[PDB]
Amino acid sequence: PPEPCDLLIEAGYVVPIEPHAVVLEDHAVAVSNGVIVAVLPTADARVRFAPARTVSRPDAALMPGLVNAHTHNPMTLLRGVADDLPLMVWLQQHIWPVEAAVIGPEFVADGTTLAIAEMLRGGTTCVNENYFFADVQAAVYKQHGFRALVGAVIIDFPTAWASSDDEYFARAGELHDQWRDDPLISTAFAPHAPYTVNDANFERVRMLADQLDMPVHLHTHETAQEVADSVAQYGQRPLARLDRLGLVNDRLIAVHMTQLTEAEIHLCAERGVSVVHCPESNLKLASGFCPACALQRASVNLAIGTDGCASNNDLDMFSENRTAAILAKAVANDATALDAATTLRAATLGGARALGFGDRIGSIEVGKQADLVCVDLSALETQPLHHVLSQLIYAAGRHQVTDVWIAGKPKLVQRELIDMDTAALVANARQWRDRIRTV
Amino acid sequence: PPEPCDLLIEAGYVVPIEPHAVVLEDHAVAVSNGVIVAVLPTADARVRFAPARTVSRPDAALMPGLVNAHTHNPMTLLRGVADDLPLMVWLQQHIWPVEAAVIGPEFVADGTTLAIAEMLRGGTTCVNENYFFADVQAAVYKQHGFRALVGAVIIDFPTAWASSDDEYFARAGELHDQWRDDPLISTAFAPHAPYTVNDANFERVRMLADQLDMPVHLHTHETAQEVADSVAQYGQRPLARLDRLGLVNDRLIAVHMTQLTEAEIHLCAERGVSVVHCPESNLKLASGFCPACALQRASVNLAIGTDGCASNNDLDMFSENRTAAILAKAVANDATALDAATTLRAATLGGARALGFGDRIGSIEVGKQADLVCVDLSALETQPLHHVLSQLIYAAGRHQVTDVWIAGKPKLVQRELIDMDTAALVANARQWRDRIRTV
Ligand SMILES: [Mg+2]
Ligand SMILES: [Mg+2]
Ligand SMILES: [Zn+2]
Ligand SMILES: [Zn+2]
Ligand SMILES: [Zn+2]
Ligand SMILES: [Zn+2]
Ligand SMILES: [Zn+2]
Ligand SMILES: [Zn+2]
Repeated sequence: PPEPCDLLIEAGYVVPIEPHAVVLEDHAVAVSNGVIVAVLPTADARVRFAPARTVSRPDAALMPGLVNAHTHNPMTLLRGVADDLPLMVWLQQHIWPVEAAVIGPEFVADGTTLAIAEMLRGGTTCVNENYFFADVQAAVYKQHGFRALVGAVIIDFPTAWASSDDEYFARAGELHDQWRDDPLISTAFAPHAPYTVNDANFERVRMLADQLDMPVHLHTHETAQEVADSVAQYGQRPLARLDRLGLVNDRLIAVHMTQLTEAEIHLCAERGVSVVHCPESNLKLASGFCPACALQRASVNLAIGTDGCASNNDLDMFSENRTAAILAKAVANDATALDAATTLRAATLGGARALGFGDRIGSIEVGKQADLVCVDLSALETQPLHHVLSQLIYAAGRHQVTDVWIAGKPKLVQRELIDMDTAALVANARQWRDRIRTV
Repeated sequence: PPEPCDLLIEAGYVVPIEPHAVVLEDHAVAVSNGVIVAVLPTADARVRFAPARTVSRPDAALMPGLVNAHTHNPMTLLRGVADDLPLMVWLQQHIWPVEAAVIGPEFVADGTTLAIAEMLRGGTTCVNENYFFADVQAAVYKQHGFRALVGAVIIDFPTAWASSDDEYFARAGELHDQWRDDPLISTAFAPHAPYTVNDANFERVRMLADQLDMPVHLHTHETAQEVADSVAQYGQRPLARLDRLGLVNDRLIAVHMTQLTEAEIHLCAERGVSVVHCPESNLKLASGFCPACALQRASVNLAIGTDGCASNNDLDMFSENRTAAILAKAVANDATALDAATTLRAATLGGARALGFGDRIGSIEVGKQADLVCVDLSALETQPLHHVLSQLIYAAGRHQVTDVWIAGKPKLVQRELIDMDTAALVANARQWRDRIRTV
């Protein structure tokens, strides 16, 4: 007599991530109470289980949700607002003045919600969020059942979010207390950048991150000019200064990291630092060339993120992964750099580990949360199918995602979003388009 | 009383390419006998015309078909066959031996046909094809109503296509004679590479290309090792040798061009040479960094191509354009390089001009052929819509293409392919997958 479980998903291919470079043909995944309870051949699964419901996708690959390890998601409302302009013109004359005019709880809620639809439609199931009004974001992600590490911004300058150091840290503390032990939402400190966060604020982040047990999410070594300005002001590269401040350790999520030495690579490896690679943003802003292959081979935990929609301009992790994989080869002058399996690992388990969720998501293993994605591979764009891992990285587009679950709850069903209305989303986006136009 | 025309396409946005950087809101395009006969505000068009049929796409951008200016389209059957391997292992141990085993008219016809479906579904309407069995390819493109400049391969080594110099040139001559004055298919010489084509064969291409009035389609300066091997063998960089052979002129389509000097840039500008940029292939093979911004600002006609599906691994020109645009900024250390309008220009009119079709395709102007694409912009992935050109380059995915016409004939209608059956295409691709597996 079969054993009950809540859901059985049968697929043409299961890609567990752990073990590495393995593809399980004709396998199924059983789920109960949001948790993965079995991964096994589909014939073996049909004898073993009496699922309350079964989902069969014989043409699809089933893999863990992609983990977008660096977002500013309300900026979906600023999609393409200021393209093809140098960084300081982009920021000073476009991004900051628009943000100043529009940032508040409504803007953050609507932009985050728009991002959640875009992320689900493209098979992303978790984010490492970095934006003002983190309180609203956490609530929005939680309401939609979407997984997130939500950062509390710390910066030396006043904004609508907080006008003083004490206020930024009071908000951070409130965010952490509200979300302690939540299964979907965790919290992090997000000091903005080495050039916008003073030594005293960095010291306070170090102390509170240890006290409250939170990661530290930091834009680091993103540009040549950042490194040079740091030498002028502090006599030291930023990583050297952060090291002396006590911020280079197994809590640090270092984003961008385009300007780097070997010492620094092994520094990151020894201390347990994660690097988030955002290649499309880096290329588009002319920030430089993160040595992703060097970091990966030095055993630095590597994740992949998109950054925001004013410098990408999409949240497409399938694209981001492909860009990471092909750029890594050219930068390293080495065609074996960041192979398909390794890149897919970074996009799932690498991101999971960077956000401190490594034990709960990122691979299809018994006991982990059922954050899962079906990618249709029967589309002619992904045929013939010589190698499934190759196909997911170098040929599949994000529109081939057909089904998405987060903690076993259906979020996208045959390309349809559950409890979201795309028409209302689009109408809301047009309002914001008009408001920004007046600024 | 209204004036008759065959077809009126009404769209939310018309992007004519000529004039540059212009977007016509709420405009229509009238077409008769496959030719564009008017471009004008939709209200003005409804009073003027009595179309036999009208297509209304109020949420869409209408633009010229994308021109993929470098393909090896039968290699769609080799999609992902050998990823993450260095160039000489890729070629010698995988690509050449598989091609040797499978190349023939059936393989070329099936692979080309597969590519035509993928290209149409992604809004590509013209190719610059470079493969064995060009006779079969020309016939296949013509049968599907798909525009192509089809190259006759010239190479010093025997293959199933031709076993001697005389045979390669006899085939080339036959191809040209069969397709003279065809409105859809034109022909070019395709000497393979400087290192596979001897001086005598290059001389023969120069003479026949002038005599028969054909372009010359040549992989040029693709790799460091190509340039160095040339210095060893000929005492000269390859462009210097081709210059002395008389091949650097207004017939040359130079593909890849990753290894380049300034002299060479101005050389190309002075002589009317077109460069085809294939960024994704270049990055994936670690070939290097074509100075696309440098070439464009030096007035070198620049086009964009995908190369083949064993080194991309898709035929996605929306992606290729985005990669070209963002890579150009990082390579040039200049965020204003290859802006959205300029990149879109390269993808349409630049390709048109590279293939010698500049007077017939590449912009929405009266008198040109009605090769047109509707891109749905109402998808949330492309909202809010702050700038249409930005959106087409940095956010739109190829699955947002909804309708495609070539010479005014519908090829893709609401994502449905006309006179193609995707299921048969997929079944055929699986056969080839099995055959290759045995090699
Ligand atoms: Mg992107
Ligand atoms: Mg591609
Ligand atoms: Zn805590
Ligand atoms: Zn950024
Ligand atoms: Zn950022
Ligand atoms: Zn002729
Ligand atoms: Zn190639
Ligand atoms: Zn090629």
